[PDB]
Amino acid sequence: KSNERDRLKAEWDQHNDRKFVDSLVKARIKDAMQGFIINTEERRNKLRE
Amino acid sequence: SERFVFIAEWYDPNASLFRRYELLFYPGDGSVEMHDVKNHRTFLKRTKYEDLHLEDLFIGNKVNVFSRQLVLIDYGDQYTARQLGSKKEKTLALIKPDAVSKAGEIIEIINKAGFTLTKLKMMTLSRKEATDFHIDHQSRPFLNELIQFITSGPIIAMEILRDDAICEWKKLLGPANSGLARTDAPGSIRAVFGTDGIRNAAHGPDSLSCAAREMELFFPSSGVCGPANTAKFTNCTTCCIVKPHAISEGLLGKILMAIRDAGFEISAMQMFNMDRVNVEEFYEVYKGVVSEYNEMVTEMYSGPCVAMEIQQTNPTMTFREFCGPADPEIARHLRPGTLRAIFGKTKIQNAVHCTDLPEDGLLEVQYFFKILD
Amino acid sequence: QRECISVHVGQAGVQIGNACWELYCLEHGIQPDGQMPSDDSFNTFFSETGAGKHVPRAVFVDLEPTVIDEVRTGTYRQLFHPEQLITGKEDAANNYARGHYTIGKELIDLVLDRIRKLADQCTGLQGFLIFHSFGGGTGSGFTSLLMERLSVDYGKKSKLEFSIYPAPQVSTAVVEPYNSILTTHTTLEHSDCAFMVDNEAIYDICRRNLDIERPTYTNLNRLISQIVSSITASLRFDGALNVDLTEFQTNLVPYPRIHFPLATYAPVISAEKAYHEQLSVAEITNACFEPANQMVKCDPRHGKYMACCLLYRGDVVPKDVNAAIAAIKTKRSIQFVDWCPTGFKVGINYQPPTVVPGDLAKVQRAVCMLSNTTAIAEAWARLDHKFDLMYAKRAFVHWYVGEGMEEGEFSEAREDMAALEKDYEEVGMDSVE
Amino acid sequence: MREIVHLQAGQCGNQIGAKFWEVISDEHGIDPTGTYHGDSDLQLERINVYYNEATGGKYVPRAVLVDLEPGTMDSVRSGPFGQIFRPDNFVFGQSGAGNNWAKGHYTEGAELVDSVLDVVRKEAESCDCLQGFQLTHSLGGGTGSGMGTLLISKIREEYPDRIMNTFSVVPSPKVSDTVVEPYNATLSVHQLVENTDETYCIDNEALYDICFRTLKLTTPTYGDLNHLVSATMSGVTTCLRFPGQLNADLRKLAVNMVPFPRLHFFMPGFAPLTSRGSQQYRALTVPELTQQMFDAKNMMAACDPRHGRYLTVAAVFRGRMSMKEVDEQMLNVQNKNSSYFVEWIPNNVKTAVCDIPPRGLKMSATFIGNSTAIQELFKRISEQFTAMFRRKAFLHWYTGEGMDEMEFTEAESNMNDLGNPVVTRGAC
Amino acid sequence: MREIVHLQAGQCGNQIGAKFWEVISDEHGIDPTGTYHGDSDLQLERINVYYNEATGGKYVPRAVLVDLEPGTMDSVRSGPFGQIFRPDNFVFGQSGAGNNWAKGHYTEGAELVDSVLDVVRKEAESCDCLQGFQLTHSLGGGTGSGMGTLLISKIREEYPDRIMNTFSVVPSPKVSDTVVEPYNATLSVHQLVENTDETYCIDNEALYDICFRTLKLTTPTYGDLNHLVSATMSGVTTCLRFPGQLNADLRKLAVNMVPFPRLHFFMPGFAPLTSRGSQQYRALTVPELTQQMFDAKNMMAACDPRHGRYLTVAAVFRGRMSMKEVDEQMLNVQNKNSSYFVEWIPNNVKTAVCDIPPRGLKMSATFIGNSTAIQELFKRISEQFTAMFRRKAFLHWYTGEGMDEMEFTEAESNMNDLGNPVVTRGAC
Amino acid sequence: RGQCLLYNWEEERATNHLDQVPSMQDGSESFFFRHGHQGLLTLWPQSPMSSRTTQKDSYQPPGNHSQPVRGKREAMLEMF
Ligand SMILES: Nc1nc2c(ncn2[C@@H]2O[C@H](COP(=O)(O)OP(=O)(O)OP(=O)(O)O)[C@@H](O)[C@H]2O)c(=O)[nH]1
Ligand SMILES: Nc1nc2c(ncn2[C@@H]2O[C@H](COP(=O)(O)OP(=O)(O)O)[C@@H](O)[C@H]2O)c(=O)[nH]1
Ligand SMILES: Nc1nc2c(ncn2[C@@H]2O[C@H](COP(=O)(O)OP(=O)(O)O)[C@@H](O)[C@H]2O)c(=O)[nH]1
Repeated sequence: KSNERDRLKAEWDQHNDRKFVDSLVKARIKDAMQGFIINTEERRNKLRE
Repeated sequence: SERFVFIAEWYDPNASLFRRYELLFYPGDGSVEMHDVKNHRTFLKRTKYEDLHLEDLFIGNKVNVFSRQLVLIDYGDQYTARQLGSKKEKTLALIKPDAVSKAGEIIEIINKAGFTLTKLKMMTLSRKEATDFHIDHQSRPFLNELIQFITSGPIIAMEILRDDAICEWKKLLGPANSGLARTDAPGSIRAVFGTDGIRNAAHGPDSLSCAAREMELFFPSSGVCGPANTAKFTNCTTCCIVKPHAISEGLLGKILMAIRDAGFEISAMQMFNMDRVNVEEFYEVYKGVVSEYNEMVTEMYSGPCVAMEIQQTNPTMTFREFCGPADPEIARHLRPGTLRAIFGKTKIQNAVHCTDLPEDGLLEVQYFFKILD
Repeated sequence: QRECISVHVGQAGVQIGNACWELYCLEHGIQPDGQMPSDDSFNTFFSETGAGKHVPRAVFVDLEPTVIDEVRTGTYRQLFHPEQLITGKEDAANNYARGHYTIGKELIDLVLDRIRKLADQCTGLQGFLIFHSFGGGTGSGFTSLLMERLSVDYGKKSKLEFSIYPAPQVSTAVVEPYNSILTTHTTLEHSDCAFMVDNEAIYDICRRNLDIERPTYTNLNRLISQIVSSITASLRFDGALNVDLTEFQTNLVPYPRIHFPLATYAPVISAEKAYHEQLSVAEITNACFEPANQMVKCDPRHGKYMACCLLYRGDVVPKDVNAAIAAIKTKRSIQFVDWCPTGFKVGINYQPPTVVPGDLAKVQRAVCMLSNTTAIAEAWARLDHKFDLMYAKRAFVHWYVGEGMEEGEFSEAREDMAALEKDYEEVGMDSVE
Repeated sequence: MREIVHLQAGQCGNQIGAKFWEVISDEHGIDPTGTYHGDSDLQLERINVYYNEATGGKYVPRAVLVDLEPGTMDSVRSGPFGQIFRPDNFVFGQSGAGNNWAKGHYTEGAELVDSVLDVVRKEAESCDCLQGFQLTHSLGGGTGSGMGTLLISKIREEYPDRIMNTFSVVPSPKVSDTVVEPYNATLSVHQLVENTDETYCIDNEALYDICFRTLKLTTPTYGDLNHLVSATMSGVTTCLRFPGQLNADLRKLAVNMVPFPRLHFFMPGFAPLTSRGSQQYRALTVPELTQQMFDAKNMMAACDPRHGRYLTVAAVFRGRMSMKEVDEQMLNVQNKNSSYFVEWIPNNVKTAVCDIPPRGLKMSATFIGNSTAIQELFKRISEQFTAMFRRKAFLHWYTGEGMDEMEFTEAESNMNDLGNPVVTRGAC
Repeated sequence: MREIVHLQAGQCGNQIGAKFWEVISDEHGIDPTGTYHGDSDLQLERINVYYNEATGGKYVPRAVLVDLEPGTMDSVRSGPFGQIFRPDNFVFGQSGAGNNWAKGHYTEGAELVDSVLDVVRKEAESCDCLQGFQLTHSLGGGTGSGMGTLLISKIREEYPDRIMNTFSVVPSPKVSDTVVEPYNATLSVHQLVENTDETYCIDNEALYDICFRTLKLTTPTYGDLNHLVSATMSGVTTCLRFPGQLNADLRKLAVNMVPFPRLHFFMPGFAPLTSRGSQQYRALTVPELTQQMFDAKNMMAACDPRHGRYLTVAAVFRGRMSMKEVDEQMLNVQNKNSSYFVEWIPNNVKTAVCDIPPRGLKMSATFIGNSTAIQELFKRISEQFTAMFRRKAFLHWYTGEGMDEMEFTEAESNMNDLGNPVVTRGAC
Repeated sequence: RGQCLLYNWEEERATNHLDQVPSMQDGSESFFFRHGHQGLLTLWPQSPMSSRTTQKDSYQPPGNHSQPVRGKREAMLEMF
């Protein structure tokens, strides 16, 4: 009972500690690629002109 | 009667399994038949088709019929295996560090005999690779001369095929000694474009056993050898593409002719086999811009093509003016002197693709000469 | 975190289990070697050791060789733990006495030891998935021993059967009417919910929709592997609505005796017809109610639906699901019992179904329906009548009674199945009070 | 938003529909692999008239392809645009058609009807607002006659408020490709009169007349014969798919072309028809196009329009043109020959002009004429039936499969009862 | 390990052993010397079942060859795979039965029966889960008929849990082969009905028909007829050896066939049997396999099922095949020919599939069936004893040997106490 | 051989590549073929065994073997 709650609490926070880091990295990488999307969009506008 | 059978795959844009089919070309009158291997039924009954030619039928070649694009993987049956089997021979031809100026003539004289062209590199050979290349004459008093010539200028490596292509390319080579070729005068590549028997124009394997090790040394299977002699950052740089069309009918040496006679400095060549997702990145700035982006995509990946870097010279006229407009029929009347004016037809099947926007220049150069081997 | 332990009994259950674990490997990206080509969704069916060697959370148990040896000689040799696989040395041979009473004690201690070893390294045990047949001696009696022990040891847990129901017309045995009544009588008290599956119903499904007039048992087993993949996926992936094994057993089971639903699937299309079809959520829901996509040969029009669970997976619009439910709650070909107006339970997952190299198609939508209906009394009555006509003058009784099993359990199982057939009728009867 | 369900009954109807789907897939920009490559975004506005969408943007035809012998389905599948159709809609049958209306209406044909109506009903239910059905078939012969007319009867029974278009091939006076064309065609017309709304009659000798005198060809093929019909079929339903001014759908064509409910027999026509030798010297304008339509050599049934009064005429132009040209040119036609137009219907011509032309071409026009001259095409078959029926010949098959002398006489009597008003309204 | 002993006794039975062990050596790999020059690696695994092991790849067969006169013993040592049977497992005695069950079960046998038992134990123990012995005797005649029954008996006790299958040569119908055959074989029937678990009756006469009608062999040798029996002796144990879906252990072929205990006299039969000349034209497919199996001519025992019925039947279909077919063709047989099937036991079949075809084939099957018509067989044999005992014929020996007139009677009744059960249920 | 158009002529002409052969002093037919012939089996008694069981033919090690839906410039961008 007590060790039963403790074990899954431990596993809970253990994969929390890494899902934290790589989710934040994924969000920042999405921001970087949408910045590059803005770059190629103005690039296309120049090509159209 | 007298039918030709091949086995092919097609990647369907829906469900991702490779559809396995059976292609059948009739040379008596140009007709296509396809059978299905998975379920033994019919597929596209025997119908006339005046866009498929005999030279397109080759192993590993990339053939388009009814927008259902095929790639060939087997020789059908033993009959056409005999007909186009021991015929085809793979050979590695080498432009020397000399006659790189007249590279187009040599590409053209391979193109004359029907020697179909599959891989193309322009590399400055490394120090370590030279002694691998010099196995044919190892430990004889010619290593210093042959090293000093070979590891001096950029060489151009060549994969070639036709029947008994070994001895047919030796027949283009003529005598091995270029001085002997001049004294004999048989109309060989050294007899027209040589200097001497250590710097002639071209020499490679003498048999298939040596052709195997030449192939492995110069075109590796995972790839490390050619240092990709491009000089990517050279400011006045432009990347253009001799299209899979112009490669298929065979215009590469003549394009090299037309561009070097204007003083523009060719700095890098490579043939790369286009795939769809990779064509999207080189033509990334075109979707939405041109209302027929899809035909440009399928013309790019409808076959092998050579990327090349051109260095800007010949003042006033830039490469955009040397190639002129986009459509060859725009260019035929308006500015009637461009390479896109008269070296190519239609609009789908143009000769070259330029960098269009200026800044957008080192990008292409990098794509096909840095971020893609 | 959220794991369910799979047990697979008999030659049948082991081959279904091999299909299930192949499809689980292709879902979670597990290669047959055991490693992963480099998220935590794999911790429902595959465990984790250092220097990653993800090992299945199952046991394949069988009383005779060549079936488990087929698995360890095949292409999944390195993936399975050696003691995970259990081999006997003497075949049960279609006898419930040789499944329950004589050769079960030579392996039940080792099987329970391995179940304990698996359950020790399992923080959340959402239940056991029991794959077995109502046919052979192993899958008939060894399962009865298994539930008898698991009711004692893990009595608060959930047990979900995926039984191979006997063929109502063709069959492969004469003692299936014996084995079916005996294992139903023993496992009726100890089961929580049992989805039954008919082989010749899947033959009809394959010949009509999958267009394979030459189907094998691998083709047969891959579809039921996809059934359990649809059912045990919400505790693996995330989605719109989360559904669990306990939630299944408490939604599909009105009465303690009545725990016999029927499984069915949608897109059963064969990779040359799935792209000329709209394949909308409404029509993949409508394909489940037709009396031809059912996995058991039993007409729903000859009965009343008591509960249904619709499990949707893929690019699924829940409001399109809701409109489909509103459309199918109107027509009079489908009737409910008068005491279950809220009969539909929805579970949506955000994972489109995978395909193995084989027979099914790339589908971006799928739905598995678990419909508990009183029509299955008709299918019970056929093998009930078979049991009467078979027991009229004591055919094949000598093996069972001489192996050690008492004679009176035939009458006990007969009366229990008669009581179950009696139990279904007033539940199906409309209320008048 | 409108949809039309396509049906092909018989071999002839099957190749005509195959060339139809090729031609309109060319016009809408559909590849044989199901995806889209095209040049105009105006083509996708009404793609859900003939094509139902699927997963991944793979447009499939809303067509059902039925025959009593599985030797035309594999030919259609092995055509260039073969695997665009739904394989469940390939409703075949391992039997023999036997070119017999009895075996198409009361035998294996009627046994296969109960299965083909399932996919017809599915294609009807998978639409928001269906408008019409179109059926490609041939009277002369079986399947397209027997199963075709029985499909017309059952679909009219199930959907009584929707337009029924039928593109029907009638036997020629020059030859006969079988020997039982009158026997099939009379029982065909007897069902087709009190059922469908727009019969469009096509004749093979008229096709050869067009292909030799107008188009100047020396070896025309069945691709050519069905291609003219495919161009007509695309140009009838084009105000509904492509935009413009004075749009006209099929029911508006029906209400402006059918004065009396039985009188719905039409002779189609397509007239930007240029030979290769005359294409360079051509002077393509609306004053040319109207004269080419009203020239009585391009009419795709072997009936002479100078032998009877036009009841109603409809013209669907396609292209950027002026309604000055259109309206006043069609008026000068009506005034140039007024004895060949009826007086009990004044201003008896209908104009519908699309903006989008057929691909490659600039100004097209499709002609549909309700006229008296269908009386020749019908009386001819009537005396052919009297000649072949006074001696009871070729009849034991019908009497064995379940036909009756009384209903054969009923079919002939109904053919005469429609030969009556075409003379009555032509002689006032 | 489920190993299987192959007790074989009697000149006749021993010849059957030879060709049996050939089929097994062939379907496995054991060469006429021993070294396993086997090709695939699915055959060397389950060798235990029939083949043992010995330092040097040598796989001495776990067989027990017995006889009462060193005659065939030697003819086995030298001939086919002779030099493979252990020199010790060739137990033999100097005398001769003489076609008299007596010497076989009381005087002669007694001497050898004791020693033969020793060989068995030395071999048995070695097996892990000894699946169970299997004997090839010769009711019609001596030695086996007598010695065999005595062994079957004494060994049924020592180990009271091992299916003792017995492929026996029951006296043929017409042409006889021994005058004492009647009396002799009857004694065996008695002993067999209450000692053996499941026997399979074979008639040399029956196989002759199957050899000059289904195999069109001009001059059939006993060796040829022997191969057919050997093949059945292989098909019944296929699963216990090679892999396969739906395996079938010997105990199962019984548990799913033998209804009441006593009733255990079936009828064996191979399946893919076509002329050595018309084989290249054979369309081997489940349909044709089941046709040639549940037929009649292709049954290795004179007992036309048509004149009788069928309690339960099995079909060990070896070969990679689609069970849908197996299942359906099986049901077709049951449904169509219902009369030739009892109703008290529903589902009267035993689909069992392997995964390895008999070397040089694709599919194959072995029909085993409890035809209630095995009565006609025991009837002939009984209508012979009562045709003899009555006139105290050829009885002196038996009596003088040690048997008692009374004993003979017991058998007659026991026989008719089995020639009757198979009728009560065999008519319902 | 058969050499006569009495009964069994077709099978007398056939199988002489198998049956009609035994040296010169082997002795008749029944004295040398007393252990049987190469019947039952079709015509190929040295054919190799099948080892292509259903588990191995239906559970082969799978793979993608498809074109990569991953641009190279993407691959460098997300990797960097
Ligand atoms: N999907 C699938 N179903 C099977 C398979 N094998 C058997 N079945 C079904 O199961 C029934 C009998 O199989 P089992 O209960 O496993 O037989 P068993 O438990 O191994 O017992 P024994 O026959 O004595 O070996 C058959 O009627 C089939 O319907 C299989 O390999 N795959
Ligand atoms: N326009 C056109 N007409 C055709 C074609 N093929 C056949 N026909 C006509 O169809 C008539 C016979 O068709 P029919 O026998 O009824 O086909 P069925 O309905 O399948 O039996 C012939 O007289 C032909 O003139 C075609 O490809 N195009
Ligand atoms: N199938 C088969 N039957 C045989 C063979 N040899 C003998 N028989 C049968 O066995 C019967 C007599 O054998 P028997 O005298 O009992 O031999 P014994 O056991 O040594 O006394 C004959 O009727 C034969 O038909 C054989 O090699 N194969």
